[PDB]
Amino acid sequence: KEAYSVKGRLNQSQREELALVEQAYDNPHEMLSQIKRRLLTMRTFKEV
Amino acid sequence: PTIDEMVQEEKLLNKQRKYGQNYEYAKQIAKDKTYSNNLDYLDENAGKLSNRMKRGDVSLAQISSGGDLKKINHVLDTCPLCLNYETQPLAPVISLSHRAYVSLPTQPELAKYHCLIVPTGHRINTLSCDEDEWDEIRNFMKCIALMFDSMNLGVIFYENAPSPQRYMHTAIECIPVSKRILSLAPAYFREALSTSDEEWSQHRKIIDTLEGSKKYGKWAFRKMMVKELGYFHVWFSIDGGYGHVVEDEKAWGRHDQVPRQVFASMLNLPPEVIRRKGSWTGKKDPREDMFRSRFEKFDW
Amino acid sequence: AWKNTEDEILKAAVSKYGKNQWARISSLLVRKTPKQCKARWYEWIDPSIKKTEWSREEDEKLLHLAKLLPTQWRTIAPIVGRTATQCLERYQKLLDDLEAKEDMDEDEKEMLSEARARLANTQGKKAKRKDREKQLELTRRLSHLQKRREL
Amino acid sequence: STPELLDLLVKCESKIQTRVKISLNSKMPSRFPPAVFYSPKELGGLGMLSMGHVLIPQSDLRWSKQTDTGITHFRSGMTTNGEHLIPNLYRYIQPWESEFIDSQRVWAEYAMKRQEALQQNRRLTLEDLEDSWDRGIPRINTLFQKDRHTLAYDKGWRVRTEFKQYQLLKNNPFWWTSQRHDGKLWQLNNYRVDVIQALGGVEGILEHTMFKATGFPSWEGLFWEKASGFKKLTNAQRSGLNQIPNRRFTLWWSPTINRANVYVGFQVQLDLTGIMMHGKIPTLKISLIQIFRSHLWQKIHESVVWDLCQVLDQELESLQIETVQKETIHPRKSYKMNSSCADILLLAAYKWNVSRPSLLNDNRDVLDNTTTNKYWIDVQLRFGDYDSHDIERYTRAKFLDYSTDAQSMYPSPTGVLIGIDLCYNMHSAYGNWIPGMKPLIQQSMNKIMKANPALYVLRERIRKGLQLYASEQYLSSSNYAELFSNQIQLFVDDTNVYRVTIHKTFEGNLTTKPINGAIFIFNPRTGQLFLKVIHTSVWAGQKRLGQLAKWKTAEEVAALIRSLPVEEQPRQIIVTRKGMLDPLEVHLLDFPNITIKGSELQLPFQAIIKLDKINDLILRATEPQMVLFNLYDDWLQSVSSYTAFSRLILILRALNVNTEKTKLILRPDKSIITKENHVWPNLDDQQWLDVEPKLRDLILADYAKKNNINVASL
RNA sequence: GUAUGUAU
RNA sequence: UUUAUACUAACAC
Ligand SMILES: [Zn+2]
Repeated sequence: KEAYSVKGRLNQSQREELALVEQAYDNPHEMLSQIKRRLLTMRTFKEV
Repeated sequence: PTIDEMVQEEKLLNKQRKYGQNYEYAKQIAKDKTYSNNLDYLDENAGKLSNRMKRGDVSLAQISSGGDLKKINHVLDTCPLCLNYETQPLAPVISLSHRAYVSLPTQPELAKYHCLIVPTGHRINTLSCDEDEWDEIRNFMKCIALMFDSMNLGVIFYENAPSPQRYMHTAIECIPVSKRILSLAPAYFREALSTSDEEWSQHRKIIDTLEGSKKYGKWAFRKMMVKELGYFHVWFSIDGGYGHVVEDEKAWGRHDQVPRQVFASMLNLPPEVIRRKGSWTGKKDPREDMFRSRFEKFDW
Repeated sequence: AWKNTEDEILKAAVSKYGKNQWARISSLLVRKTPKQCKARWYEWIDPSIKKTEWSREEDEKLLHLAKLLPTQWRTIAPIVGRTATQCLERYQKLLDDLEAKEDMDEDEKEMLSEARARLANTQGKKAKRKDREKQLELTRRLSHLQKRREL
Repeated sequence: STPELLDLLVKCESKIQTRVKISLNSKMPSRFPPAVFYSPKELGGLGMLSMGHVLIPQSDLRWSKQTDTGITHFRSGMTTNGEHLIPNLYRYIQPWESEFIDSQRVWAEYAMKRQEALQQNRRLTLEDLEDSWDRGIPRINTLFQKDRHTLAYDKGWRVRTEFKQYQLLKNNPFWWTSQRHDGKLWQLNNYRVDVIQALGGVEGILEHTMFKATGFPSWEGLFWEKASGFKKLTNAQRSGLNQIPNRRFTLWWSPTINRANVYVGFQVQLDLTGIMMHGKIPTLKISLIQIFRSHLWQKIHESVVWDLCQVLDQELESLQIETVQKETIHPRKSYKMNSSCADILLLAAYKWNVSRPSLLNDNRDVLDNTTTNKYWIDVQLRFGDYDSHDIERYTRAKFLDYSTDAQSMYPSPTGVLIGIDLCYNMHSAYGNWIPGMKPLIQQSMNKIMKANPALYVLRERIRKGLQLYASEQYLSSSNYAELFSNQIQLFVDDTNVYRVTIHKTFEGNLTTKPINGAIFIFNPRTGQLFLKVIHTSVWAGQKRLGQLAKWKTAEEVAALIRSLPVEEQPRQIIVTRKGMLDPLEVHLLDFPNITIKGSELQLPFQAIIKLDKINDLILRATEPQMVLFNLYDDWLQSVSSYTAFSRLILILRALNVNTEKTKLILRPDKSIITKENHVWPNLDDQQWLDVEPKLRDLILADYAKKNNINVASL
């Protein structure tokens, strides 16, 4: 959250993140479930 | 032209807060198309950038409604409370004053006997309320307090209106807290309010109505604080209180939290209760019924 | 999601512009973003990828590098040759399991017509405004010459 | 402790000023006023806190104040005070060693109290900790930090924030710490205070500004507003649009910025005005033009001269004036400077021995120093710098100039001139004075200054620029004697108009319905009423009806004044509540002479509906009716007005008093029968003095019941 | 709806 | 009378 509260303008990827951020706040156990799954399985990640 | 005619033009603007000499200046730049932002150019134009006040009109029809028609009506049509003949609120409601009422809050819930006072009219800032309407809120405050005095508790209430541009109702919420934890709260908030917002603000963090009430107990808040812009306010007893006006609301909290995070700490709850989500809907009897029977003994 | 309609414009897009540009393409795809539009290209759509078939004898050396590196999956891909590290991870996830056991229709049609306009014309603002000046001048004469015959 | 750092901290503080400095003007200020930068935000400042030392020059602390008894000058530097430098930052920061030593002391001191609390078996109190708030490197306030239960599980944070600089490209000065675990490690509170006093107090600062030009009562309770600022603008527009708020800042410090000592520039007069721009300062040139945006300068000159003619025609008999004639005004005379022909010429019937010119407001003035038989009046409007707001010295020069000058064609060599500043809203005159004139022009100008429409327009237009809002004289004991004058007045009481009875639904959800209410307009002379009864139907099928009803009342108050003839129309309308001024001034702008007041009184217009015939008839009333009542029966035959007003005000209070058992004392009073064509009973002079105390005793009972406190001083 | 050109 | 597109836009929030 820290990153984007300061900035007056927001960008596509930021817009995208804040939704996922706000969605997590609402229901944690569902987001927890997804985090654990992301660790176990995934080994290849998007372009940084 | 003409001075007696010109006085009339000035008072009309005074009511319309959205349009003044800043909008004619900002309009002229968008309209100018060719605009280099220098000091050489801004002088070479000079007169061309200020010139306007021809298209401005409307007179009474503009002011009577205020804050646009499409925007406020859309708010009013959806507004989940507002008590009229036509519309019945979504909140269950307990006791109705002439221009106010008590009702139960959303489902997350902060405490077992957590309530909220709500004015009937679309008031926003509780400073915009009539002095006639405010007197009913005071009788509610004392009876609610005396209800929790028999329980050995005491209460802290507050209201949070960081943005009146959104044009929302203001719900002054009652939070039952024990007296030893109550005595600490003066610290907690005083830290949270000074910390929360950036500290280059003009208004100065913290404005005590607790000291002002010794000077004028009937109205310290109403005298000191200002209605027009933002703001936030807590109080202890009938007419005590700590007060902070909010700027950079994006920093503050759009969903209500700066206060709720302080109660989430002071009272100490899980981190899932911190955020308030849900709805009023209707006909939620089993929780709101236990409050009504208890409240009726102390309630006028 | 990524349906067929998407990919067949994307293939036409890259032929148009070049694989360097990506936000020009993600405009014409509407709901896709130049990261996805590019990303999904290097995984799948392009010719260089080898989608079909997996030849056993060439494949027993692909699970061999996993013994060497362990994770490190993007350095494995240019060696193994099949690329699309996703599948290079999923293929070793096949063999390690076996060893142990023993409006929407309408909106798609809109973007498919908008894309046919983009590909078709390259003239730009100056071409369109310069030809209108010819068209006005030519049309102006035809009225002006009729005035001469009238007089 | 180093020199190398402290010769950046100077040069870099200057680099930042020089940014601002440039964005107002290109020619670069020789000096600049330091209030503008260092004055706190709440007085229109940037707030920027310095290292190094800024010699505040002495000439930039003088300031003036004007009562009706004179114009007091002040000097903050003349007095024996500490050398006037802006306070340093360092002197308000506990140097580490101290902090480190105190911290372990303090946290031991906490360990003492906290363990001795558990030895007592009684929890720790706020009273003890207020001793040590802003101390400890984990400051004890961090213990009362909200997120204390959740931050307990946060860990390894200090490293995170060091690394975060690789995560995102936002250079973060507070990296070494955090505010949530270490708390505020710095407190500036007492820096702000001591800066103000170095700048000359709130007055010393405010002088530099355009606070006076707005003419608000006092700084006490004033206000600032925050604006943002859609169409596709591109680059060069969005730059100009981000620098909208910036434009105001120039306005609010214009008086100290636009002067010869700040810009050694070419002083060109701005066109169609008497002002002078010294630099170019285009952000200021625009926003002054936007204020004087019709021909406002000429109109202020004429509006003053026109409202001197209307005072001098009424009082000509006392001065023994032969003829009062206003001269023909040249179109550009208003804003010329090197020449000024007189606007009002006068004559004398007898003779008039005057006196070497003196000043108006000042107390002791001499009356025998010269001899004349004639005078004139010439008003001079003048937009002041901070370097020159003394009108006394200004006018003084103008007389001594224009009096002995041969080129100026005044009739006599004996006359008067009135100086007026619009930036500080001041006035004076160094002219030939006489017994009668001195107290006249004293009173008349002090009225004109507060009265004129031209100067009221100016003051609103400035506030439009500044966006500086706030939170006629209010009703005191002296205003009771004034309201019973020959002038007709009204007391508009829009308490009544919206009320709801209680309806219970069959289910039934609680609901409200509205009962007709009276627009109560009470006369202070005739003692009559102009009640308007409003039907439920108007209320029906409406949204936001609380605010609607307040507009609906003011519409029909103005419609009632129209129906009333020009003879019987009021002079001063008074309202109970302060909120009523906004809707009411929109309808009463067509009748501009009426002065609309706000009050501080708790006027008893709550007890009016408690009369039984008012409940019965209005409940029955099935249409809107313009009804006329009398609240004095035919008392005028026996009882006088003034006393009867204090009586019925006492009696109206008295129906909120023992609630409904003061009226129940009037019911067994049968011998005193109420008249059939009238309202009140027929109480005699003894029975008035028996009614007074009964109600006054019970009134102060309800003040004892509601407001706790019983009887206090008178 | 001008910056900038075409026609009388 | 309904639907779409552009021009009206030198509009408004
Ligand atoms: Zn509402």
